[PDB]
Amino acid sequence: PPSFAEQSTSAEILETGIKVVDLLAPYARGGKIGLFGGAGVGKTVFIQELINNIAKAHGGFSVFTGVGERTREGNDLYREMKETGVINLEGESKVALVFGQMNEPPGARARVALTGLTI
Amino acid sequence: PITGKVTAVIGAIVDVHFEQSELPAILNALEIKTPQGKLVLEVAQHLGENTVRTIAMDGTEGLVRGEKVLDTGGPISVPVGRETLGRIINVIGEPIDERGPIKSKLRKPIHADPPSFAEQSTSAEILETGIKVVDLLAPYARGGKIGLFGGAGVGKTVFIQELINNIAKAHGGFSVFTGVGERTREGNDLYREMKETGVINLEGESKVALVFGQMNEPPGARARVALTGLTIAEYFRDEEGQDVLLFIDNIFRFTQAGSEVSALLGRIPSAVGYQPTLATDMGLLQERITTTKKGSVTSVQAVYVPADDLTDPAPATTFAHLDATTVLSRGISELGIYPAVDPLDSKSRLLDAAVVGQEHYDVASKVQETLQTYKSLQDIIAILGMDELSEQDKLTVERARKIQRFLSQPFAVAEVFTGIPGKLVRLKDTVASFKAVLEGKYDNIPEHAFYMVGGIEDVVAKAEKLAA
Amino acid sequence: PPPVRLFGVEGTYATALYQAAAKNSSIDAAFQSLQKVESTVKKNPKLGHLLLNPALSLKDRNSVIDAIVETHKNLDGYVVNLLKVLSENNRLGCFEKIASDFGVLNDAHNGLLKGTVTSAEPLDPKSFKRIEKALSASKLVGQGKSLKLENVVKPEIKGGLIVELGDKTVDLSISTKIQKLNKVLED
Amino acid sequence: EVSSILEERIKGVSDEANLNETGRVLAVGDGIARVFGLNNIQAEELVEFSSGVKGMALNLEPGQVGIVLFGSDRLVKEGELVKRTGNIVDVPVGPGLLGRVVDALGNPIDGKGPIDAAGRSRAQVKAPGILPRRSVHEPVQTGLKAVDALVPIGRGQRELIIGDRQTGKTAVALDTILNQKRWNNGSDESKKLYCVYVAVGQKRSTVAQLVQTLEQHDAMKYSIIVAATASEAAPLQYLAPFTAASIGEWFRDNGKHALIVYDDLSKQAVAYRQLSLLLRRPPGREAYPGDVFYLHSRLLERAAKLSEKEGSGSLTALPVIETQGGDVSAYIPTNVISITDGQIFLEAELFYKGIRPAINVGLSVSRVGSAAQVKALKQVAGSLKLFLAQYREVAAFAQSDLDASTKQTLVRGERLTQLLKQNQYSPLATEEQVPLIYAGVNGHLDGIELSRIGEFESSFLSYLKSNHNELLTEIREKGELSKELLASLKSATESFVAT
Amino acid sequence: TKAQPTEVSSILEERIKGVSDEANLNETGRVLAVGDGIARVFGLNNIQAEELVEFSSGVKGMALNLEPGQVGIVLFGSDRLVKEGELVKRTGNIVDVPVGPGLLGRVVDALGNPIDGKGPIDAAGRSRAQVKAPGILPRRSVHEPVQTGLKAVDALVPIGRGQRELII
Amino acid sequence: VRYEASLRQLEQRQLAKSVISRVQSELGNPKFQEKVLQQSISEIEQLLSK
Repeated sequence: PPSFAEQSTSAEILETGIKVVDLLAPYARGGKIGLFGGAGVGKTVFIQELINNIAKAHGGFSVFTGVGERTREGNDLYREMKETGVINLEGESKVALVFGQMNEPPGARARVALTGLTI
Repeated sequence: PITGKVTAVIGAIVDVHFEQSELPAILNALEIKTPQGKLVLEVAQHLGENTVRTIAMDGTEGLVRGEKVLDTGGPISVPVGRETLGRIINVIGEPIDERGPIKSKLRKPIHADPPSFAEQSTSAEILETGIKVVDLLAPYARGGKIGLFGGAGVGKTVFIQELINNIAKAHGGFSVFTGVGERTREGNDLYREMKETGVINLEGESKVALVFGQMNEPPGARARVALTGLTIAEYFRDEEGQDVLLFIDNIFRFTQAGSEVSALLGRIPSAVGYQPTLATDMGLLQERITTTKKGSVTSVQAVYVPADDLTDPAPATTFAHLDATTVLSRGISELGIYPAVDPLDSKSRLLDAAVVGQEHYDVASKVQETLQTYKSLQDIIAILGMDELSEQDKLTVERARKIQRFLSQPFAVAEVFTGIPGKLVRLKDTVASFKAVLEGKYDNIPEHAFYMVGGIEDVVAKAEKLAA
Repeated sequence: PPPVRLFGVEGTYATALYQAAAKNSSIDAAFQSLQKVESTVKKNPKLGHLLLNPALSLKDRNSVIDAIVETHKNLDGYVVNLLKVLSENNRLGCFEKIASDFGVLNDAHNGLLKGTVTSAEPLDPKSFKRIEKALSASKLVGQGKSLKLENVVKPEIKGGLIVELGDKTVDLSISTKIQKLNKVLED
Repeated sequence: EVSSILEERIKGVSDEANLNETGRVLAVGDGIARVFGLNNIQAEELVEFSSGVKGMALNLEPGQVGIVLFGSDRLVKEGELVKRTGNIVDVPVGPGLLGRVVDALGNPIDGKGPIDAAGRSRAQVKAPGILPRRSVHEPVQTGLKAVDALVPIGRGQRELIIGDRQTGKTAVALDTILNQKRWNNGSDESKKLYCVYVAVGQKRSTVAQLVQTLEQHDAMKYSIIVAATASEAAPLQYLAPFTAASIGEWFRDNGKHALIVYDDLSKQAVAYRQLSLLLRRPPGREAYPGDVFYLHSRLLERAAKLSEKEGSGSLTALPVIETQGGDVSAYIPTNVISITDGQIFLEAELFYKGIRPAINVGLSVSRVGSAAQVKALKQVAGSLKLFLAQYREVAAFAQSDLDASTKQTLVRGERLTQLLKQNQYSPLATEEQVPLIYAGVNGHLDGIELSRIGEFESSFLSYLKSNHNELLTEIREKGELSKELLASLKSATESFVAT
Repeated sequence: TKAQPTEVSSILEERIKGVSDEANLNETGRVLAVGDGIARVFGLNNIQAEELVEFSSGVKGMALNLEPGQVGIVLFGSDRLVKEGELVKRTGNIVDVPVGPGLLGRVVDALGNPIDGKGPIDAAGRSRAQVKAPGILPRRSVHEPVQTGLKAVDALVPIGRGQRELII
Repeated sequence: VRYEASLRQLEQRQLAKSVISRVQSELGNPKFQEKVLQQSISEIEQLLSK
């Protein structure tokens, strides 16, 4: 990881565009935003909305990396961002994908996250 | 003697391989000369092939595999004698009170077999305390273990001090306050307070001898501190005849310390997390304290229940040994009453009719009944209002609140601190006093004469002066 | 206790073997016989070195021993008991391991020390000799002991030399110096 | 310039000499290299690999000496010289460390050049004994109104800061550091507490924020921050409080005062678990290393208050423990609670309910108590403890037809509770703690409505500064409230309340 | 690799030396690693399973695990007594304790020692510590009172002769 | 002051990577051979000096 010297403080406010998020705990650019939540508490819906807002808004590229989530969810995400044009396979995509899904051997699931980090 | 080279230093468990001829017997003490002083290692296994495995009594950092080890020849031998009064002595048996080498006659192994079944004292008898609350409602048992309960801020330290003073007058015995798992702050306080209150008089002739084992000490040394202390006490009992009373600090922390030593030695952990050797180990500490036909050690130990559960294995194992419990409470001290002994929490084993005498029993039962009724009465006396009571009920309210005050007693150790003269009132004279209060022979005496007064005879005097 | 200890299983066998033959005071004899039985084992590669595979019986193992003591009748006798022991403990499979280990122990008793002069590539014989002379002369070789100095090729060590013997090393190499040098100019 | 410094550096490395002892890694896995060799190795001694990683040798096993790697696994690879550094773990200590962020080893990680230090002292040395220690007797004013009145903190006595996860526990601590600026700046050298903050297992970004915050309040100049961040290897994390204590020792021994705040010992524990389990040392309760009570006890008892014989130094300590879901029965919290000599129990509910700092008045205790607290502040806030106690008991009765007495308690209690809030990341001088608390205690602010309590507070301070900064200065310097001073104060409060 | 009880270097060296440890250790053992309140003795070849052995130092133990090459005594007594390389002699009996008429009014130790201190116990026999209980056909249902003399423990709760009856 | 310090840091890493380039040149030379002789005599001098 980049050394102690490298670190540089920041605080800019991302605009989520979601009422609960915006008022009561705004997210911040350059931060490490974290969508902690339960099992089937509507995690997917939340993530999907976030991708729609934040991804399109964001200027730079993004890498959407999936560590061990269902391949049903995977196909939906692939399809959804092909539709939303984020992944434009005629044009140039403004996102990359590193999908390692939970049918993969126990080892691969561990270092799939790392694969994404490097992109 | 035999010498051997350190052949492992994995954690605080240091294994020493001895140049074959004789292995130190299990429980013997080996001393490795170190540039820090000495490290006393105690052999707790023989690992075969002329190797032993030891636990450490000083920090194990900086041993070099190949250091010469020298075998003392038997369990750590701590100096003992009446030349050792008023000395803080560490686990390894050297003065840590920094008043120079302890002049001593004999030293004795810190592990010694409990007094034989033959030498058990056939009948049980009461050890006079001299605190009225103690001697009435939960009398201390001669050579029993009477477990103090309740944490600091109940005058725990002052209570402990009081006992040292009383015991010296009462019997002639010394004391040894042995502290296992004692905060370094608390130790400073204890030494300073004990000096101030004269139970240790450095210039003079001290009562209590101190063995202090701070939590700083290695896990092994925490385990052995209690046993080290016990040896000091036993020299007094066996060779000077006097009954003596040996305090232990948290005996929870004796158990806790033991739990670590087991885990380091590699034995499979046992129920709830405590030692696999939990029962017997508590047994070794708690059965050397017994009433011999020479003298008796008697031990007041402090039990700190873990997670406030009396069902946990560590308190449970402790509770088996205990004979009486004096349960100092902070509520009680907040009601002004000091000694802070809670009158309806303390309970004793010897407190059965044929043990304490029929008269003592009868007086006690009545005093218990009065106070017990008073508490329940106080519930509805408060709720309904004071006026709403029966003639019978207000007889009890009157009687009780007089008893409640009468429990108090200014005492000698804190004579300096409070100013008030101290009252050490004999066990027989305590019994007499409550008989009269029950019989209302002093129910004409104002209620503010019963607060902070000595025996019955004394509160006759106070009544007169108060009235004047 | 025999000088030079050997940690672990198979070398506990060697330790025992040495000290056992030390009290017989026939260690040279043992060593010679051990070399000989090891050699005729080694020089019988298929069937009797590649039939040290761990699968043979108790009875078949005993008969492997019987063939071994048939192969030559010159054996110390302590090492004939040792053959039995390894068979009996059915750890006969590690045979050469004990042999090598007895050798290490033995040549320590003989006095010989071993060193190493690892380098990037093989160095001059002139260098070998000069270093050997120096190293033997030095107090490090106590004398009453010998030095079998072995140059080994290790490409990872870039240039220089590293002297090793007695588990004490002097490492003056370019790779090691480069490591420290680089580090100091990254501060 | 930089060229000259490099030229100095190349010149500044010289040829080496023959290096006693060597090892060859027998197997290196799991960050636990086990090296065969190292004939004479002192226990816990620092050993340096061929690669350049440093390690210490926690297990000296009968045939192999089990080094623990202080860096990434990849660095060491099976069989490779393992040099013996020959000095048991020690870190530079000195007056010169003031103002540098240094890692566990002691290397400058702030990048403000070489750490100038006056000694290197070992990182495991045993705590001050029975006769060296003299009882606590000098207040340490943390500057948070709630801490300073409700739970006094004195010099040289450890007190826990045990509270719920990420309820800005660190904030409560950081506030203490800021207030020490007030005494620190001056010239009285029997007043300066030189704080050292030990950030163990916190992300490098968090520690960067810490560094910036301290610089912002102009507080780096009595701070040393030993930081072993989350990234850093599990041995470094393990040695991080122990190292830190040694940094503290220079202050304690040389007779200054200092406060070392170990944040958070909950993560210290996790690191010890990682080392022990990986070294295959026997597991124990709640899968925490067997001697875990012993480890925490060693660290926390190095704090002490030295006797006048021993130079009258101090080394206040304040461990921070993170209570997972507030379960104070958990093995790592329980051990620490026993070891410490006090607790401050920050409660999540209170935090949510806008009381920040969120000290739960009931469940905090100070065991050294009245030895601390400025004499002035003690006088006018004995009452404060008692009043709040009643407010707590009568709290649930706030759900009708209530006695006048009950209502009096409620009014006074609500106003006090509102009064004791302190705006985050700003300390408040002791000389203004005594006046503010005086008002609530004397019931002057009982009349003031809850919404205006906050406005009143700031107003009272400005009013005190304008009307009678003579009164304030007297309060500050005399440090004891004489009846005449309390008289003047009563008048001042009356005047203030009237406007 | 493994370990064995013959792994031990002292055992191993004697065998290598061609010395026969049989016909010495046929009926005596010499203790190997000991401590943890179980001791492991090498030899004792003719030991019965669950025999009582007496260690020469005056402590007796019951062989618990008879394992190929080692016999593992369990020390009925303090650890301090047995030090490694002590000579263990076979007592020759499965653990039995003296039983008889003349045990009346004598306190006895767990091994049947007279810890009452009234001198030797006069005892008819000794009988093995664990023995099988009377089977299905050697028994008949209870039919006599055990009069406890406490009303309820002798009225409400009836307790007769020859029956278990827990007090919890 | 801030940029001046930054520029010094920038200089330090720049001249550092240039040093790496000189190192790659040095290890090529038959100084790589000739300095082994220097090491050889140095070890002779060192180990005899103990």
